[PDB]
Amino acid sequence: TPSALGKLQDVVNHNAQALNTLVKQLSSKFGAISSVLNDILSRLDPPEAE
Amino acid sequence: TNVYADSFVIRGNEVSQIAPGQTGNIADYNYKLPDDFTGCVIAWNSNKLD
Repeated sequence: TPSALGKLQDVVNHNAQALNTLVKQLSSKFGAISSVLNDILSRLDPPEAE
Repeated sequence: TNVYADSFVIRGNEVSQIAPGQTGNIADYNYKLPDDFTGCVIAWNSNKLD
């Protein structure tokens, strides 16, 4: 039965999932025009890019 | 504390270059404003004088 160690398996799974969902937050556009900082600096002026 | 007044005359359409973070012939070669500029810009038409 491989489901005997589900308690220990869920520990490493929750930590791996928490790290994976944290990386995907970088692709989010929190009200900005893009998710890449290099694109915002190249497209808009420093007064507007801030 | 220390207030300084600068005076210069441009061809009119280049007023957009006198601003923090701008580029151009006037901004990059003649008069550049820092990104942390704290002051006021005053520009008016002088076709009758100059």
